[PDB]
Amino acid sequence: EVQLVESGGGLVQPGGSLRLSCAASGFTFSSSSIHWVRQAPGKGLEWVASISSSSGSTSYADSVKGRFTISADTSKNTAYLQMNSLRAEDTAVYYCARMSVENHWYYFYWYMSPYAMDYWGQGTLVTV
Amino acid sequence: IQMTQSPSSLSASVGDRVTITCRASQSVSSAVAWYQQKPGKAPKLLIYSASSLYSGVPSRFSGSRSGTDFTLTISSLQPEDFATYYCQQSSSSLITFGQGTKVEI
Amino acid sequence: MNKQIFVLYFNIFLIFLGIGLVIPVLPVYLKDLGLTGSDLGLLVAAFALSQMIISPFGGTLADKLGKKLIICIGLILFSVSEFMFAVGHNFSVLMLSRVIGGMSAGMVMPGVTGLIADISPSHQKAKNFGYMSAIINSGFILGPGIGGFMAEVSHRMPFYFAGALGILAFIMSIVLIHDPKKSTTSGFQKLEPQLLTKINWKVFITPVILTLVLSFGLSAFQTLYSLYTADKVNYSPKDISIAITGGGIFGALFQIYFFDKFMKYFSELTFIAWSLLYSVVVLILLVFANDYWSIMLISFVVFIGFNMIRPAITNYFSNIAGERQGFAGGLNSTFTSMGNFIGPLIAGALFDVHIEAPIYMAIGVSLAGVVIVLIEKQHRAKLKEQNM
Repeated sequence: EVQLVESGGGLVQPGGSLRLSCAASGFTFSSSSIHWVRQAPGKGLEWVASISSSSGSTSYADSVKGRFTISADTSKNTAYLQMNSLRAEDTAVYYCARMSVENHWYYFYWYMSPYAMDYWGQGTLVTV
Repeated sequence: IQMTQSPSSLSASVGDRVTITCRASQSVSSAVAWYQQKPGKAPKLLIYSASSLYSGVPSRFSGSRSGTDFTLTISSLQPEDFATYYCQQSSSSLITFGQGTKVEI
Repeated sequence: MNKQIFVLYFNIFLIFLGIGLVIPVLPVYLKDLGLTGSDLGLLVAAFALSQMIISPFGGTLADKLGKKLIICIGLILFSVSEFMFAVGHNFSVLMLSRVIGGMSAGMVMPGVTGLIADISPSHQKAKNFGYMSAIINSGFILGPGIGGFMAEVSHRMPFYFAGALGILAFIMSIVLIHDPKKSTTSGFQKLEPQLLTKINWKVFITPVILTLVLSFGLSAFQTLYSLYTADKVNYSPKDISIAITGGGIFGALFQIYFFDKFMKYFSELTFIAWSLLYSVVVLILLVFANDYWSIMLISFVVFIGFNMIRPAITNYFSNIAGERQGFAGGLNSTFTSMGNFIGPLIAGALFDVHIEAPIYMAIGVSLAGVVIVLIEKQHRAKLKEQNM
């Protein structure tokens, strides 16, 4: 079994900046993509960010596009997400999850494994 | 991509069949997954691909695909099953989650 | 564009250049070893047959046992096969070297496709397939030209050059590419049969037959042209190289300009039918050529006819399937290999019966393709008028 450890969060003045970290443990980082999601207090989930280490592609949700940033250091297998602007709506519990991204060869063609968040690290909390 | 899950809330007793519907305004192929979230715990995956079956989930949780409709079925409702379910779309780069369905006992 | 992608494309370009090296040298091997048409039909089709046979197992090995190692082994085998083709002086040795070269091709190509699928982002599943066809066609065209231009010095220079290029590619692969060492602790048990169980085969019949006809015609044309011109007009290999290279260059430069403009006026199916009609009209004229420059320019006006067909079939595959870029690419590659087999074998077997018989066979195949397109016209009309 594997598990991702998540660190960060706390009291934040609106419009400030913060760095949240998700450190991997025991699973492949190159063959996986790290995804950050949020949960508002008493509300539903919504996927926030996405990064793939091998391909290098990054993507962000349309609700929050281009404001925050994401990065992944393969040297020690960690993922960083940076908030540059905060508001009262942004308060939530953030989770870090992984989806495998690797091809498998059926005879005469490759196919991609499906998108499914296997392991979820314990979420941190951010206020204001 | 807009995604709608029904019903918003649903009350059922022990051992009763529970059916949850999830519909997308646009085609998403069969990349719809189903998650279960406990109160105050990290969401745990239930079904990865449409009509598939993850490892460790009891067989009583099943998925079905019919055009736009994605249906989650539970034959028996053990009291341990009280949680909030979600349908997730991951066909494209953007990812969307359903509203949720907190089940009453 | 990093060095990884350049090396990955070079690994495909060299391998698909290795197919066309034999053809321009046939003005010698037909008389030096006393071989007939069927001998060449087997000798050239051996590469395609071996590649088609070994592609499944090569891909399986690349998946299970890593990708860099499989690519490196394939490059080593390709270099060894080219060198053994060069050194040998018997039909059996050349046959075995062609088989080994086909094995190396069919064990490298899946590895490179998988490595590109790994490196390339998820949203570029269509553009990468376009690069696949572009590089494959460029190699298939520039094969005979380089082969003949090197055959002028000696009978064995082109294959030494191919082996040296293979060694250089292997060195670059060792020094440059890299794949991860770790693996997933627990995967999924799906084994992916779902796509094969969710396919309408009737909607895929027309593109398959179209691409098979295109591949058969294009592969058989070179084999037929070399022998026909070496007999009737007794070209030197230099002339064959000039003809093939000029025709390919003209076709490429006209395709990169006029295809989209033609598409804004014509549908893909009707344009494919018109291109087949133009090709068969030109092949009818090919029979009556009795001089130098007429049969020289015949190839120039022929290659455009198929360079206006190949991208059309590629776009047809991309559009008619949907989100399944991988399956469309797999079908296109498999049937291109099957065509590259079925072409030269027939074009060599029919050469012994008569000098012009394979021209008739190519004409008949083009007519079959165009009438198949015309038959599908009724189906598309029925689909169109039943919904609006």
